Amino acid sequence: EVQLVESGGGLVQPGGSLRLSCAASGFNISSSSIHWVRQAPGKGLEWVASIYSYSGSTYYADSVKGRFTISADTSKNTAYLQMNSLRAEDTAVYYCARHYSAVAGLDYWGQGTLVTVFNQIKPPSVFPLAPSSKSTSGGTAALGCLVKDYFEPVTVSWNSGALTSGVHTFPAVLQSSGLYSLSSVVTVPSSSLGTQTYICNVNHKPSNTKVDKKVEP
Amino acid sequence: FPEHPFQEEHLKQLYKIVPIKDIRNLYVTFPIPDLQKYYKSNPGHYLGHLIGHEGPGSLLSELKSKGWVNTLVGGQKEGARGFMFFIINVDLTEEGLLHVEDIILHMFQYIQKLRAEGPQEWVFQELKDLNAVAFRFKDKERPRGYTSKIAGILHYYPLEEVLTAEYLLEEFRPDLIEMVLDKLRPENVRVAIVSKSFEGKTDRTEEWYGTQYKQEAIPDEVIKKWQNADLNGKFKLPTKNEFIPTNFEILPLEKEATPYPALIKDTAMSKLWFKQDDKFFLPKANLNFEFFSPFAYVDPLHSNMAYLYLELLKDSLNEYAYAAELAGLSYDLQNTIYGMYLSVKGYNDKQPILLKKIIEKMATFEIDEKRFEIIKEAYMRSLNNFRAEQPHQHAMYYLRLLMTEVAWTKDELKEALDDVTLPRLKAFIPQLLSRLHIEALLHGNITKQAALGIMQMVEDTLIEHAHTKPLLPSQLVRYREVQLPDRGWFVYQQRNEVHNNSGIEIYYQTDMQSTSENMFLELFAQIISEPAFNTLRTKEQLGYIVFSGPRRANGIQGLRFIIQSEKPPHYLESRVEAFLITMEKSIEDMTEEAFQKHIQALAIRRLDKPKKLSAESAKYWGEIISQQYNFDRDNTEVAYLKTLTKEDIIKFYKEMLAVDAPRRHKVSVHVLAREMSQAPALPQPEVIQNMTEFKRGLPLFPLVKPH
Amino acid sequence: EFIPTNFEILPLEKEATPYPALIKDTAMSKLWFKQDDKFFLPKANLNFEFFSPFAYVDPLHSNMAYLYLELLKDSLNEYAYAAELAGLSYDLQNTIYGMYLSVKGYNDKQPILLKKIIEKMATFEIDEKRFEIIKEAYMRSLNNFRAEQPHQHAMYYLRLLMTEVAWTKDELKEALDDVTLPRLKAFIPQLLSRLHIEALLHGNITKQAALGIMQMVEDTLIEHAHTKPLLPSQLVRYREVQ
Amino acid sequence: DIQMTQSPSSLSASVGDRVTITCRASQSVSSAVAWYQQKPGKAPKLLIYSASSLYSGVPSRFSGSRSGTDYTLTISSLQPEDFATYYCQQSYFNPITFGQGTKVEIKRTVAAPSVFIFPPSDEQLKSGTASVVCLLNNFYPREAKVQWKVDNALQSGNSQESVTEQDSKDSTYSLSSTLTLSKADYEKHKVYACEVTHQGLSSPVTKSFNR
Repeated sequence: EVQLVESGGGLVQPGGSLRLSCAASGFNISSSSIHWVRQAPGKGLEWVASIYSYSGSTYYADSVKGRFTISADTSKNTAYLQMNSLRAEDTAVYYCARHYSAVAGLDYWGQGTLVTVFNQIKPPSVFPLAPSSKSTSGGTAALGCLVKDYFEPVTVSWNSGALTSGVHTFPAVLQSSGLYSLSSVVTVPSSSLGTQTYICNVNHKPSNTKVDKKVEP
Repeated sequence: FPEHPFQEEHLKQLYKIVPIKDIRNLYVTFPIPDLQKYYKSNPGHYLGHLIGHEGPGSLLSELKSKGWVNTLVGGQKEGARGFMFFIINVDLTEEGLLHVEDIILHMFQYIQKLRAEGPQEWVFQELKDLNAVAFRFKDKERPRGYTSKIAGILHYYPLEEVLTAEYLLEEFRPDLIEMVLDKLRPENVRVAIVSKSFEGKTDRTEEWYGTQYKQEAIPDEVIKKWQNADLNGKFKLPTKNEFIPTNFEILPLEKEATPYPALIKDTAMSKLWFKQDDKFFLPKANLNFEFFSPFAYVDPLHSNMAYLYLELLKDSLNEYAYAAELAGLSYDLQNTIYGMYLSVKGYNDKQPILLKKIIEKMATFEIDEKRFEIIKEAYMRSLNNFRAEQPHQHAMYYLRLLMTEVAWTKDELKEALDDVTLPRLKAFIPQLLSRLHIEALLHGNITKQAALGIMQMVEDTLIEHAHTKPLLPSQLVRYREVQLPDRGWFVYQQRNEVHNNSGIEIYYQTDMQSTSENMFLELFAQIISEPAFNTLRTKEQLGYIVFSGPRRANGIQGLRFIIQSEKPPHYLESRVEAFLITMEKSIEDMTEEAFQKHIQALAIRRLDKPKKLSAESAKYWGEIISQQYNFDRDNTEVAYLKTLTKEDIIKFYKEMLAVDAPRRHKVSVHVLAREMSQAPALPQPEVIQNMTEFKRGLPLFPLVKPH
Repeated sequence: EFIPTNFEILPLEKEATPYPALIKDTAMSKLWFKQDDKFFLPKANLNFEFFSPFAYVDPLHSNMAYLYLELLKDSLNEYAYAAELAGLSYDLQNTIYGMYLSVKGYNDKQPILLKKIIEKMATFEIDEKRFEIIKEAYMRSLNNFRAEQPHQHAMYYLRLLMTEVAWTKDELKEALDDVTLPRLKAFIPQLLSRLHIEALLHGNITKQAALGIMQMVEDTLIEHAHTKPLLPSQLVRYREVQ
Repeated sequence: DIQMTQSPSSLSASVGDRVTITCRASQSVSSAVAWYQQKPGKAPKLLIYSASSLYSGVPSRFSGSRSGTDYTLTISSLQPEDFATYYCQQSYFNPITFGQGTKVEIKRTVAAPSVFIFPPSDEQLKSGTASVVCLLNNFYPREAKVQWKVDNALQSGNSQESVTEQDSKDSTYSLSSTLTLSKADYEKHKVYACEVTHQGLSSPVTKSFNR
């Protein structure tokens, strides 16, 4: 009865311009109306914008007012947002959200959408970690892969997900070149020293680069 | 009616209106119960005072101060016997367009202020005293309009209450104030939004006229948000007025007994004419002022800057000016092609004091940036509106366009505002205002010496701020009027985009205003009124716009004919000339009796004592702007009027007015439509592609030796 | 560097006219041109009209026009001495309508130098005491005007009465009590904001290179002060008294 | 214009604990404030609207209290699903502000990390790049301090501490530090030691190797 399908959000370079959609199905935008939300990854929240399609009232934030353009097809109960002069701090995942009939009631949410602001697209460089005899200290050890200089993040597994326990995939950090780099590790016993050599598995979704790299002493 | 007409189907509802003119408005309406029985205390006039009030800490002061509201009006609308109405109609800005609900919030903030401070009594006695004075001192009245009003309330009031109609209030009813304050709630709101940006969305079309709208009811979130969020910010109640006069003393007439204003002060800076009230005997006074400057009509650019300057300037002190105009002190600021026009009208109390504050204000003024942007854009919207108006207004534009010395068009007025910056503007203004002339008419309850002191005051202040020095008597100029080649008839056409009606205007340069020509043109004007009324509009059923008459301009008299109808224009010319031949025969058809009764009609039409001090002041001021000063032209012209024959106007007709005329000064102008019993061979005219190159070989008129 | 090598006489082309033709017309400019038919010399003479609205608005504007053109021409004069020393004479003049520019001389560097002239008077700075000396000096020329030969006085009245408007020399004398330099320095780019140029080019040149020189000039003008053309309704002249 | 002081920044407690979190408005506000929950990779949730009222469809263990500017979400009993970042928000016609974010974590024993280190690979050194990765795993709580040591000399400015969050299996934490350098410092600086100071390893430990 309530359905918020936002989509259209893709990949773009800085200085560009995009347009996003939000389809409010199961009800009317002529009723209680929708909101736009910035959420940066690992960071807090912003209320970007709100149209009241019953009254045509736009309400913007203070920072990026004017440079962005909201629109609303009432015949489809579906709003839109033209974006312009796109900047590198706006790469995040954004939501559409319905306020309901209440004084502060913002109950429903949406599918979310992908916003990406990037200079370059690049396949990773994958260097396996080398747990040597000097790392052998006690019954506990580990092995990993340095995934370097890539560009949306890599889904990583081990021998195509054969060893999942002990696996820790540290989140990537965007470097100065507009690229990500991370490492995924897995703690192995000292019985696994030289017994089984695992393979970190690269599934980077947008650049479509798949490099299966083995970890060896 | 035992019922109201808004029976909870259309309450708490919204409308979205598509207008015909490019305006932006929000309309809020409250049907309210009867206070006709409550005429004794009459809270609605006090509420109408308190809604649209402009004062310290007021709502509208803040909304103007935030630049959200250009203008507003609110208050009680009369209705039937059972119910009455309460309307609120406000203007919209760009952010006013986006923040409408918050505007309603600001309305509710003022409501919260009204519940916060409750009823007020000193305001009620103060406004009661203002209506006391104003009902107390009335001179006389127009028998039309007044009698229709008091006959409107003759049904409702006893034979002693028909005079003391609403201008006296016995009691204070705070329960009534709170009662209608409880009636003014988000339960009771009707909403109407006016925008031309409504496209594809407003389906429900009007039956008779055809405008289109949509209901699209406000959801409940905003409503419940409207009740709980009721707080106050930086709101203050407005303060007691100080503009109340105790000057009530009528001054007895002195040894300087004149029926016309004398030049009591002359400088190379100023020129001052003065007369006191002989007839009306009121403590009030009327004051008229022209501020002359050369640079006013040098270009479109700076004239636009003058217009915007004067507009935003006048708007600045307007919030202060509201109590004065509320007290009965009216005024006018107006730019001219020549300079600025000032008017001060009201009582004798504080016109020097307030006027001192006015001179210091327009002398020393600062600019806000966003205020500048709003006024610049707003008049910019007012500029390209001028492509869409009525062809008679358009025709009067071309009329006053062609019949001056220089004239700047609206096109170049539109294009030249592309470069207007605020440092450029604010730098030019004191250079502009460095050196100028003032001429003034002062009339009412004062002395000559106090008038000298007021004038002295003003110009002293002027030299004090901007070091004003007088003008050169070689740069005391006027714009001249164009000579014709004495037999020529030229015409051209302009196509109206929007309107399907065609316009036309035909003009005659008779002469200067000599004593003969005034009576020539008045008599000829009078004789053509009723047969044109009889045949052209009535019988030929051409249109509704059919006007003729004088043109007193540049010290030159003139004759013009204003007709706008949906016809072929040369066809229309043919019936104009047919009316001319009709008058031609109607010359010789005049008896002696028609002659004598007709000139007696014109005499009593012209001769009349005034009925308003403002009336005779506008006439006198109309002399002052023409520098004529012929104060007794009326009796002079009547003395001429008695010396006139039929053959005089024959001889006036044959050489000057007839079709066989060596003194023919005839010119027509065509205003086209959207897609646009004997007639002789008219000469071929020529089209006017360049009006400057038109005027390139036309001579110029002399000006008048001033009387 | 003004010593020429351009000594080459251009033979007459298809533009075989005894009178200068309007080879370029804009709403900004109007350009008439003729090559030397009779005399066949490498030299050239150039005539320029600078139209301005602000010319006869006040005594003040005339004072500022005079002072401006004078101290302006005086500035680059120390550079100009080699040009006049090379046999290249010129004239700057003002009118009641506007300014007058003449370029006379040889075929070498009239384009080049003229470019430097336009660039110089486009961007100019002011000294304070130089301003005072020129102000006082022309003030001495103003009360000199009480003492001259009566035929000059008669020609003054002749052109005084027989025009449409005329500012007298007396009020020109009185007006320098209030003439300040920021006021001038503010007026000048306002003066230069919107104006008309008309030009005559005559001598040992081609038509197309003349079009490029004119292009260069008005380009420079729009480049520095964003000059836009005038309206032909504010293209006025004065007419004479019946 | 009114900003929000979400107090405290964070805390840690287990299932069946009483957690009260106080957001404080900058001005005197009439309570239009909502309280939120958002699990990772999921849409947020309206816990409490109007700063005192419960949205329908939420258990009543949670409550909100208006106290002037001090606004406080009160959790009676924590749950295994209630470990998520929380927010509070002021909504007028003014633009809507938020809280600083409060992540809800569990209360667990003091777990000291396991400190590992990893030399860079061979072809990485053949690319002119040397990056040593010091590894931590299985520490509670998240609050630690890791300092790099190159030939027993403290290093800083080219490393980052990517710390994972509360583990789904056992609620531990894994830290990763990554020294980033040129190949010119690898054969020059032999001794690559990792100095770690966490609450459990308050005495600093120094895991080193020699290439």
